[PDB]
Amino acid sequence: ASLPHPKIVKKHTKKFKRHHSDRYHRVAENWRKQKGIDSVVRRRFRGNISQPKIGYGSNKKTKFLSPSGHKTFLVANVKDLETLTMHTKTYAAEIAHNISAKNRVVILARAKALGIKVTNPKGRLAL
Amino acid sequence: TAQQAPKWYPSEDVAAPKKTRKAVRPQKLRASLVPGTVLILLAGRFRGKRVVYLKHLEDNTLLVTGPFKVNGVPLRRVNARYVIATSTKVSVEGVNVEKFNVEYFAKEKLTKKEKKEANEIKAERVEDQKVVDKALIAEIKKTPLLKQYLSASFSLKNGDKPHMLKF
Amino acid sequence: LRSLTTVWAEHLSDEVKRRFYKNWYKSKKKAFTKYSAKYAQDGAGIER
Amino acid sequence: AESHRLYVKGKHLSYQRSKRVNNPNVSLIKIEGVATPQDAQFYLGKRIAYVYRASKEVRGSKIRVMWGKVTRTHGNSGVVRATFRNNLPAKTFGASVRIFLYPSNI
Amino acid sequence: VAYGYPSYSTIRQLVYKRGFGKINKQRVPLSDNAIIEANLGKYGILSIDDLIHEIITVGPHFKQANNFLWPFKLSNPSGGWGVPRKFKHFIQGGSFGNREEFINKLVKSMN
Amino acid sequence: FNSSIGRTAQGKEFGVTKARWPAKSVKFVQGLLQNAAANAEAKGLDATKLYVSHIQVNQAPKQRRRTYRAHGRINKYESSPSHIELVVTEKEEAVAKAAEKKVVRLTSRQRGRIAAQKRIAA
Amino acid sequence: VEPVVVIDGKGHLVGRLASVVAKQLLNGQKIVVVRAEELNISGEFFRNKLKYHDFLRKATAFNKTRGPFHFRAPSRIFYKALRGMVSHKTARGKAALERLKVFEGIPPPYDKKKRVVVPQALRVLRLKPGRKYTTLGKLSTSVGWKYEDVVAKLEAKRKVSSAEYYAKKRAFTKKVASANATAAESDVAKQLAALGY
RNA sequence: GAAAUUGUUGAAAGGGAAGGGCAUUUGAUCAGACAUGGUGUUUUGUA
RNA sequence: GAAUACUGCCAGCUGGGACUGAGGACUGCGACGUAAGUCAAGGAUGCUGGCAUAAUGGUUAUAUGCCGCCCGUCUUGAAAC
RNA sequence: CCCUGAAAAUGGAUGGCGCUCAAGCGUGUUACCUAUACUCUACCGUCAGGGUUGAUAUGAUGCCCUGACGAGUAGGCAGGCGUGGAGGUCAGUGACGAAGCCUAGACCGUAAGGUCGGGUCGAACGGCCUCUAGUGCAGAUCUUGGUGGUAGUAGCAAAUA
RNA sequence: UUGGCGGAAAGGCCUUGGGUGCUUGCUGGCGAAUUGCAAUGUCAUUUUGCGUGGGGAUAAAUCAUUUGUAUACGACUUAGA
Ligand SMILES: [Mg+2]
Ligand SMILES: [Mg+2]
Ligand SMILES: [Mg+2]
Ligand SMILES: [Mg+2]
Ligand SMILES: [Mg+2]
Ligand SMILES: [Mg+2]
Ligand SMILES: [Mg+2]
Ligand SMILES: [Mg+2]
Ligand SMILES: [Mg+2]
Ligand SMILES: [Mg+2]
Ligand SMILES: [Mg+2]
Ligand SMILES: [Mg+2]
Ligand SMILES: [Mg+2]
Ligand SMILES: [Mg+2]
Ligand SMILES: [Mg+2]
Ligand SMILES: [Mg+2]
Ligand SMILES: [Mg+2]
Ligand SMILES: [Mg+2]
Ligand SMILES: [Mg+2]
Ligand SMILES: [Mg+2]
Ligand SMILES: [Mg+2]
Ligand SMILES: [Mg+2]
Ligand SMILES: [Mg+2]
Ligand SMILES: [Mg+2]
Ligand SMILES: [Mg+2]
Ligand SMILES: [Mg+2]
Ligand SMILES: [Mg+2]
Ligand SMILES: [Mg+2]
Ligand SMILES: [Mg+2]
Ligand SMILES: [Mg+2]
Ligand SMILES: [Mg+2]
Ligand SMILES: [Mg+2]
Repeated sequence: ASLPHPKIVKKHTKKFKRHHSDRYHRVAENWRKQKGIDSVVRRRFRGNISQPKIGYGSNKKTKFLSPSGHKTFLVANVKDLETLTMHTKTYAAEIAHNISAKNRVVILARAKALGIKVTNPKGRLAL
Repeated sequence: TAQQAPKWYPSEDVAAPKKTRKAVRPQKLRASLVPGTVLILLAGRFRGKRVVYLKHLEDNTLLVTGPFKVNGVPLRRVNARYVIATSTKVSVEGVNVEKFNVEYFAKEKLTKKEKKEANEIKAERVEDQKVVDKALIAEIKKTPLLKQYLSASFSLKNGDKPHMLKF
Repeated sequence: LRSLTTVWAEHLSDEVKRRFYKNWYKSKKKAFTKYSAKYAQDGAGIER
Repeated sequence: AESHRLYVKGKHLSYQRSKRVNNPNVSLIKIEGVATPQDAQFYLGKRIAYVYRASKEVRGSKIRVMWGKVTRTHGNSGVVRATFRNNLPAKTFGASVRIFLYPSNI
Repeated sequence: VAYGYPSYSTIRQLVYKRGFGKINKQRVPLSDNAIIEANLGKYGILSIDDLIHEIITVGPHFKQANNFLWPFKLSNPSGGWGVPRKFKHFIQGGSFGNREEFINKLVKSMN
Repeated sequence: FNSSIGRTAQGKEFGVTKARWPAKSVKFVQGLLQNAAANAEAKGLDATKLYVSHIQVNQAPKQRRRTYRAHGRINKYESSPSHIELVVTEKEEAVAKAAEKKVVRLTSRQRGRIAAQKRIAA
Repeated sequence: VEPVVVIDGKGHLVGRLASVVAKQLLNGQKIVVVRAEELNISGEFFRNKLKYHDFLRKATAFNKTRGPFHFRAPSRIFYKALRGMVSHKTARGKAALERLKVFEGIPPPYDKKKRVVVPQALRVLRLKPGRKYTTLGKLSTSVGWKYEDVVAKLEAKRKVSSAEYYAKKRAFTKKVASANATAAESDVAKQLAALGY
């Protein structure tokens, strides 16, 4: 149902993990660059982790595309959803986490009427 | 609001493709494949069965008969890339293969709603095979041991080298 | 060198078979009983 | 017939490799009865199936197949390079593999 | 560098396969006689063969013709360099030097 | 927790060489076993097929005192109390069987193979 | 090409044979080697004896029980010469070594199976005439192998019994040759001769 | 009511470390695509 | 009096294998034909089959092949005893 | 070429194995293996040179065409991610559950990070344009607080019982 | 089913008689299809459990006590219906 697009290519699926995040607990996994003088990671020795850099940039025609083929958009109320009336083929709505269950019902009902795809049509559903 | 807005939206209109310049022309099939040669099936249900080649069909395929009376391979369609053309030649003049075409074989795929696990043949396919092969076997019966040769199944042994083998 | 077979005597004294038990006092003392049954025929299982 | 084999036997030797670096995307295959590249030149383009057995049931069988083709010869002894849809698990070094006769050329 | 005297065939292969002009400080493939017309029409050059003729026969406008061509980007030889070791003179069985007329064999491999 | 302790022949039952007789722990444990059994009796359990289904021990807050070392230095001297909890349960017979039906999807060529095999056989 | 391969070690070179064998193990071919006491080593006997003695001296200083073990059996000497030829510290190597069995003399059932030789590792086809060579069995006893006499005894028994097998085999094949000779000069044979059989 | 640290339960591996990088096997686990408009009324609530 | 070897040229013909299909109404350069028009001419199309489900794929654990020294710092030089 | 000349301390190193018309030495001819190198293609970014006000529809700091290039400590510059608080806006979210916390569950970005599902939770919080700073931690024998291995270990032995 | 040989890891080899299915040594008759143009198209062995109905036999070790040819504790050596 989405707009046709070329094949999705990422060139790197593995998340870039901070060096020694697996060794010391206080070293969080969020990527920081190693600024050490004799750090093998900074010197790019063979057999070590690969640093993030611009060469891994994804295709512009593919950037920000969900595997379904849409661009994710965050919606908070009914009025917000109407901004996607004419852009169903490119954008998909997604209810914010802080939306009440009752307000989620009216959001999903409106989206179905207008054919707007919803990425998470299961949040806070009582069944 | 949660996410403010995108200032520009991509166009919803789909664009037409460019004028492709890839025309279609028939194959230049290998000279070893001659109507009336004996072939070997390298794949499928009837793999390894020595068979006879009849006609080059329009959808890049070869019309093939067993004969069905000898070994049990009926009138069937194959692809030239999965068979081996032997040096044995069968004179196939005097048989009407022009009746057979790409539309002569259809599958009539069933609807996905109807799914069967318990489980037939067309009468015309039976008689078409019966007419053709009985005309052929009048010719196979000339060369000695070839009738048994078609009934046999091809198989590699120890020591054989296909790069040095002859067919 | 490897041992291939062992041939025992038909009867064993009480003291010798006590070597085969770590607790002789609470035991059925069934040492070589079925091996004794290998005897009572002339030479079938032994002379062979 | 007592023999139903329609493929030639092969042994997966190793990945493409230097002393210290190997490339799993390319595999080296030894074909029985081939000792020179000229003979191996006939075997290019053929299909290669690796047949292994698995405990869990998938889709009607215990047998799962790795499909691949040869690409070019290798060395002066008739070894050839082969690539697969998914690279061989590197545990199959020396495992027997099947090389078929299609797409045929004769 | 390894250098020698090229043949008519070798220069023909180079310009046809790897022929690039320096148009407005850009490396534009030739691929058509019109490009040569626009940039080399002043010096009587109209076709790609005109460029070849000015090259093999060193003409009055060889400097402009040669400088117009972008430097050739060649691959490693297909059959190899033919010698175990390169960086000694060709007379020593090496690679560099003035291999006077054997360069035709090399450049064809190089292209 | 058995580093640098002695050995005993009574550990052969458990295939181990290091065993002890912690009377203080044993007294507390069996105290809870009596309490649990009494609770089981109140709930109306048969008191004959019960087994210790769950039991765990985890650390409790320390109780610190002071010890006196050489050269007028002070070191910690505390206890290691425990929270002990256990659940008894009646032993049951075989639980259940008849797991999922294991639905299967067959290819068209697999379908023909079974049909041919069933046709040539009975 | 074969389930297992039985190599007759007599007249071979320990180094050249090992390289041939080692590659076969890495390729997945099961190998068993018999009569390891007739492997030959290029060089004179005293030359190789000194080499082994120099190998003896190398041991762990502080504990000789964990140093390089100096095996003395002819098969084991070959095994060490082969073990260093394979990356034995990897799981691939360990599986590779597991496919190999080195034997002294010709043991049971492998005695009833056909043995093969490696032409490129044979002494006669590799050594220039006039060069001196050694016999592994002689060397092994000079450095501590104890069982030279028993293997010589058993191989004497094995060779004797094998003689009647061939004597029966040769006599039977003579009948086959006579029958085939009579069966020739027939129509059936003529096509085989015509078709090359 | 987080982390260091610990207990129980469950899964997995373990021949003088463990941890990591590339690729894949195996196991476990996970999303989407499968209505499209349409021929069309073999139709019910007749549009 | 020829042949053949070696070297070089062909805007000579042809078989086999591998990877890539980027771009997206037309425009340009061409070629084939008297023309219509066609074409391998400024980037792939056509026919057919299976599945539509964890099948492909992602994540994670493990195994295998190969590689992989502990970080920060001073220093010409750090894994540093 | 080889041998004598040629003696040092843990056991030992043409890298190891091993290698005698060699797997050694001198020389020649090919074939073959492979680097983040060279040739070609795709994509990312940067730089440079160009086209495009015309109505309609968005972004003229927008879109598009072509070529070349991409290592890097100390250092310089630019574009961005995030935190506390301030002005403005979304008549934003929220007791039908905000914030916070856990999650080998999912999505997006090369990344800083952003979003959702699921469990606990009970009272406030966010998106965008700007303003402002006591704004981002692994190290400093850092400060305070808490917790480990060592480890049920050293040990609890002067003063007769 | 008859007997012989084989102890290096024998665990196999040879042999008697009869019965049995097949035999493409040679000549005949029928079936094959639809798995639809290929998708290993599944045919081997490794172990264990649970059921059958058919044979077969009804132990020991450790703790505890004891000994001292032993000993830090373990361990060893003893003894006890
Ligand atoms: Mg950490
Ligand atoms: Mg440095
Ligand atoms: Mg090459
Ligand atoms: Mg070189
Ligand atoms: Mg200890
Ligand atoms: Mg102590
Ligand atoms: Mg004190
Ligand atoms: Mg004091
Ligand atoms: Mg509380
Ligand atoms: Mg914790
Ligand atoms: Mg240990
Ligand atoms: Mg020539
Ligand atoms: Mg999966
Ligand atoms: Mg996959
Ligand atoms: Mg996986
Ligand atoms: Mg891991
Ligand atoms: Mg390493
Ligand atoms: Mg210094
Ligand atoms: Mg040091
Ligand atoms: Mg000297
Ligand atoms: Mg070497
Ligand atoms: Mg040489
Ligand atoms: Mg490469
Ligand atoms: Mg966690
Ligand atoms: Mg909440
Ligand atoms: Mg309150
Ligand atoms: Mg500060
Ligand atoms: Mg800190
Ligand atoms: Mg720091
Ligand atoms: Mg500190
Ligand atoms: Mg103590
Ligand atoms: Mg004291």
